[PDB]
Amino acid sequence: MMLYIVFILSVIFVMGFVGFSSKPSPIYGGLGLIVSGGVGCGIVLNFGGSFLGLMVFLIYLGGMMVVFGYTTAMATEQYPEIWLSNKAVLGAFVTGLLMEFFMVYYVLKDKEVEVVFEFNGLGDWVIYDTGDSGFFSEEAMGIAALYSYGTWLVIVTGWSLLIGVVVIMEITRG
Amino acid sequence: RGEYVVAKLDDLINWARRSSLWPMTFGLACCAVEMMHMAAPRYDMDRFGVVFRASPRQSDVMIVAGTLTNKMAPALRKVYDQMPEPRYVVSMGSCANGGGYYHYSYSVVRGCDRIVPVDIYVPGCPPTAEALLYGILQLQKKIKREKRLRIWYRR
Amino acid sequence: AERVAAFLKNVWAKEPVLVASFAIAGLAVILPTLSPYTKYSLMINRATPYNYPVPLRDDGNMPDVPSHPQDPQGPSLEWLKRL
Amino acid sequence: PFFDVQKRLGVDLDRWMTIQSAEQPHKIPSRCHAFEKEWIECAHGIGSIRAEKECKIEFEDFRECLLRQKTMKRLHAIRRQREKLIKEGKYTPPPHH
Amino acid sequence: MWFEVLPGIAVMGVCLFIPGMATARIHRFSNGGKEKRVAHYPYQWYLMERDRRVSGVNRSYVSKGLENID
Amino acid sequence: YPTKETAHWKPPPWNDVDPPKDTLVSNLTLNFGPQHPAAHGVLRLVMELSG
Amino acid sequence: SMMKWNRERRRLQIEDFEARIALMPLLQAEKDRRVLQMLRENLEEEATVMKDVPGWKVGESVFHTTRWVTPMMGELYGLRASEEVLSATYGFIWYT
Amino acid sequence: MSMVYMNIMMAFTVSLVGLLMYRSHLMSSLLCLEGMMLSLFVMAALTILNSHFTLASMMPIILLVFAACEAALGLSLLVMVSNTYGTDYVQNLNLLQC
Amino acid sequence: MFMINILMLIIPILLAVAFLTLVERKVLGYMQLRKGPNVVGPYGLLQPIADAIKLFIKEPLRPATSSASMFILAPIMALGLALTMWIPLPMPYPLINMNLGVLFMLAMSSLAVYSILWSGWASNSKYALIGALRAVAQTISYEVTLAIILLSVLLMSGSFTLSTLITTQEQMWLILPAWPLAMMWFISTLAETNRAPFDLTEGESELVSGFNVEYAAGPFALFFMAEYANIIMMNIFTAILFLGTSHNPHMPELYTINFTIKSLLLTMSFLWIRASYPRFRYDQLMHLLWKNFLPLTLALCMWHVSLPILTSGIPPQT
Amino acid sequence: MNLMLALLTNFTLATLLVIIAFWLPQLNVYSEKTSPYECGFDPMGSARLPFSMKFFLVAITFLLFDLEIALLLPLPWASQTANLNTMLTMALFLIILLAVSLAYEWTQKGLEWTE
Amino acid sequence: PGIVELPSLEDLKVQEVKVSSSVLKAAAHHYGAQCDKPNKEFMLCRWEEKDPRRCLEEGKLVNQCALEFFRQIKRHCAEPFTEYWTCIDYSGLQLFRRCRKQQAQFDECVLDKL
Ligand SMILES: CCCCCCCCCCCCO[C@@H]1O[C@H](CO)[C@@H](O[C@H]2O[C@H](CO)[C@@H](O)[C@H](O)[C@H]2O)[C@H](O)[C@H]1O
Ligand code: SF4
Repeated sequence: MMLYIVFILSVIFVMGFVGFSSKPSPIYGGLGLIVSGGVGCGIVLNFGGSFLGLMVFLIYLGGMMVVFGYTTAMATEQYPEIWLSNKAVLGAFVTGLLMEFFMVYYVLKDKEVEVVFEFNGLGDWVIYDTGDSGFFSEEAMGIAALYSYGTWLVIVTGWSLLIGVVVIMEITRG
Repeated sequence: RGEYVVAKLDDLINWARRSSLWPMTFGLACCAVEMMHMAAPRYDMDRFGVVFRASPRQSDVMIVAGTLTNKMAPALRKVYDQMPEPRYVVSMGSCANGGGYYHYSYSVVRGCDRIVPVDIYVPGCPPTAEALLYGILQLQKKIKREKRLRIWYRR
Repeated sequence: AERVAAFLKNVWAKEPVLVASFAIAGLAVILPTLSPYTKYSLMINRATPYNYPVPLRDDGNMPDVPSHPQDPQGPSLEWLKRL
Repeated sequence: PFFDVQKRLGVDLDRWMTIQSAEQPHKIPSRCHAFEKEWIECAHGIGSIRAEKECKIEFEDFRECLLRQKTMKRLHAIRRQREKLIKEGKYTPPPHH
Repeated sequence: MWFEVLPGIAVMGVCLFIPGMATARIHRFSNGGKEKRVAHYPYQWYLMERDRRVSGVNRSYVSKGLENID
Repeated sequence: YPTKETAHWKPPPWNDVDPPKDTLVSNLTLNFGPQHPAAHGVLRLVMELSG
Repeated sequence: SMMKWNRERRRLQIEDFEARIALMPLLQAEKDRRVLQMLRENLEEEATVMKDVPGWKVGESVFHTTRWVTPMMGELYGLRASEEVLSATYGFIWYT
Repeated sequence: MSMVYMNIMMAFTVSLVGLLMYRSHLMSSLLCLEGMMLSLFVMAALTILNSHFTLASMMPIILLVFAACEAALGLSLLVMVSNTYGTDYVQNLNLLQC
Repeated sequence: MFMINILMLIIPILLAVAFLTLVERKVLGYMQLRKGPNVVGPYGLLQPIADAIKLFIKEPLRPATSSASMFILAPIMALGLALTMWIPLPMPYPLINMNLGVLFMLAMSSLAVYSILWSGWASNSKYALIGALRAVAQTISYEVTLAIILLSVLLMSGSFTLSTLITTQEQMWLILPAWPLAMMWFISTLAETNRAPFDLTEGESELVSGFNVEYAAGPFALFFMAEYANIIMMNIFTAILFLGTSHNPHMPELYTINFTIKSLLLTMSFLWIRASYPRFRYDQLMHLLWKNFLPLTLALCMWHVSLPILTSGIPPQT
Repeated sequence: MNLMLALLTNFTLATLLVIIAFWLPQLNVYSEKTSPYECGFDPMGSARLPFSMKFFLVAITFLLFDLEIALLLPLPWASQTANLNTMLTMALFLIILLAVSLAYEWTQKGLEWTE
Repeated sequence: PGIVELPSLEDLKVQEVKVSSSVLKAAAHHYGAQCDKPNKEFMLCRWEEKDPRRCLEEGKLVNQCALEFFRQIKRHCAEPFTEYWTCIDYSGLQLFRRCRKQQAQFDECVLDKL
């Protein structure tokens, strides 16, 4: 059951998505986007994405905090909706979860499922790299290279953020 | 023997409760000043474990320290009801004890025991800081005599 | 240029945090040039061997490549030892 | 590109990451480096119309090295047969399996 | 007096010293008296997994030396 | 081409400045005291607050 | 002080890395034999599992090219106890 | 494809359906946007981390940089929509029908 | 034997926290010309054990308007995450050795803030909500500066590993080559831990306990335990970053001695700072972090990018 | 396994304390005890009414600044590159570009809360 | 596609070098100098061929040279050596730094014996 960690985490990843995609109050929607973002670290972490896993988690953590601040200010209501207090949200939540359960049951039972496209259920471990042994994480080398190689990416991203600050000033100040 | 076990689990919880009373920060009038003096360096209520806490939910004891007017009565009963059990009320001063020097007024409640159940009555107008401390230590001896578990074992 | 030499006093009077930060920033952008040691940093990062140093197929035309690791050809790091 | 300025000005703005067989930091090789390199050399200079028909073998291998779709069906068949013979008590694994 | 605050600090300190002392003792206990091997990079893991095979008892912390060469 | 489903559409403003609403973006009303350390024990300070 | 100490730490890192460069030929020789050893065992104990299957060719490559293709964890550890697979797969990531 | 993809892509599709099916609050529809990029983030990393294609390890990072920019750009527009109507409801944004 | 090692970590932490609630009361008393607890046991040594027992046999009130699930969820998440930010800490051997320890600590301190946000929201009370949103304002104030200040110091260590910081500081502490970052790091730890002068999410003189004004008994203790566990953790992390202690593998205990001493002296300075200053206004907190610390934190980040390059003292990746 | 056990133990303990906290004491619940707290007087309106955000602009800019720090954490590794000329220039370019972004926001009165 | 060619388990057999990691690291700077010809010849083949099934005989001569290296240590001064790698073995990171006093014995002995 430990050889299927990456599958179990992915299942929770989807379950978290159905939580906020059915769209309850943004308070619980953000909660489901925190769980998906944390097990998103888990999936990326098992593949060797230690830095990448923690960066999406850390970035999405501060992102939802601002969304919680904004929800109380602008997207609230006397009776915040949860997944069990609205026929439309409960329908979306149940429709999503059942759709996932049938995927999990079939892929596990038959070691393969064909939800439109063929997927192989032997386990995610079958594809990993067998060999490696260097004093470094190839992930960090790639990210660290952003400054010696990706000069062009640095400029367009850095410029976009600077224009991003000017943009939000103009938009809000009317 | 079970009677022994409850006798020592009841000494215990009584010790815990009396050794850590957190009064609600709540003073109505003059008598609040002597209540500050009980917390001031000379008497140091903190050395006994007593710590004022603003929220009623985090409080154990209500010291009624001042006159209770008819306007104030609904609020004193609201905050009292919002204290988790077990909760104890200390009536401090003559105004809280029984109207005191506004007893015959039209806007005063003639004793806080008309509104909340009182455990200790500290007399004085105001009770000196040491007289209030005598009352608090008298409440601790009252908790020390409670027998919740001993009475449950014989239910 | 007394106008700026007095403009420094005013800002130094009102907002010394900005004065400190800009001066620190200026040095972070300027001293890299004016240093006899900035060249070494490149040298040392290129002396750290992360991969295998793969051997060449000797063909009798490359007397500049040492036949043994303890041979007196190839590059030295004695500059790094005594650095 | 639509306006192929990069080749005109000789500045590599973004070609260095388009393929995974390019120069990489510390000469770390990609897993399917050889499978890509062969497909790129085979189909270089002949155009996509000819490449889609002439370099088919190299691209099929490259596609195989990436998504291992054929490798995992072979593995799946072996496990499915093996887990069938065990349930029938016909096959015995050695100590090292 | 201020020195009557020290009994609390002592009990605190001796509670903060235990977490670090237990880790060193247990790591030493469960690795044959040696520090737990650190593997920050795939290379050290390879050497670790190799030590486990070279040990012949499936413990990576059991070290074989010259006496093991034949 | 007028239609029942467009019988209530109206021409837009001349300058494209739809009139401002009269939404009662009301404030939060909070009881500050009596039971409050800063209220001196007997002050009910009602406060309309914008944030 | 952080100049001198960091320079020293760089010389200690070079020393650590050189030692690795001395032993890599040995660990590469062992790794080659280990990989081939495991593949041969899988093949031997995979012709017997599927002797009764029609159309199966034991050991047939999925790749048209005859080049040597590094096996993935599934091929190399396909028929082994989950004890070994888990250590081989997530052992390093999960180590502490 | 591997069985991890079956669920990462199933996450993207749900968040896409979630976006295309509005309810009331505009905020909720901005969280579906963020849901997509998260799934797109995870999908890229697995492919890039598994292929050992190192130089694209900076790709998921650059994805996040412009992900928050749309989050920022959306929240700027949601503030101005709220100030006008006191709510983020999308039903109110219907002046331009005519 | 790992599970035994977790308990030898968790249990002392709870005991240390229980008695930091006594050392604090005592130090604040003597700094105020009084005595603090000295009745309930010799020198008030049993005062923590009457606090703790009393809270757990007191009925816990779940507000009528509260959201039951997330009201209960929030406290568990607080004490749960507070104990987690200890496992990477090297003392001198960490429970879990992480190649990215410092990030994992930033990530957990970001996720910990959602205990306050949900507890205040789940309370469905105006004072709870007002305090809960003072946690939002506070996090926006210190996170950008907290991350950069950490970054500017790792450019001297050369890695995110927390144990590597010990090898970095084997000659001299990092408070000599970075006393400006240290000064700002200390302030941001106060604001991260919600400690005076930055105790704005509770603000008793303002909001009557703030975010946890509806909690009682055990659920309220878990918020009180969690906050004090983070005081110790952030000062243990502070003793590592800037006051590196020398580690001797053959006699590791000596590290823990000098290490614990430095984390009590820092943990005392939180207590000392509480008795000495008034409270900030939560809008004056962002201007402190954004219009003073942040400009100087950016300027020192460029400085600590240049300095290793223009002096040849770039630390090893290892 | 070692890390997951640490997480499982940490949160199980918290859950056990909350479980003991809720089932151990003697409960006595009635309508007035559980009413929302607001200093002894009945609250006016809901706690779920809108609560204006006066730092709404700074909160947005936090997201973008939050992303910058994610572009700078690779810096300790980026300094180990043999191509230090390019790294240093592009490193001081993001920080200065970030610094300018703060200057424009600061000067244009974007940091000051609305009134 | 054809049958993946594979060597016989007979020809994959060699007398392995069974000395733990600390033994190798402690005897690495000398190993690099003494067994550099079979090692560098094997490694050149290993990139040149890009196939492990080819460079197998050369992967034997790497082992046999390693065994001879550790044998010369055993015959002469294996006591300064065992005093050395036991100090490397102790460290969690196996640090050369924490044992320069035990290293000088081993270094100077081979500078006399061999
Ligand atoms: C609004 C946009 C603002 C963007 C601001 C960007 C400012 C960047 C200023 C340059 C920073 C780096 O400055 C540059 O660094 C390198 C090494 O790192 C320095 O040092 C180098 O110079 C020469 C180059 O052949 C050599 O001696 C050696 O490679 C090295 O010492 C250079 O002297 C300097 O030109
Ligand atoms: S009892 Fe005396 S001191 Fe107290 S409030 Fe009444 S008049 Fe004032």
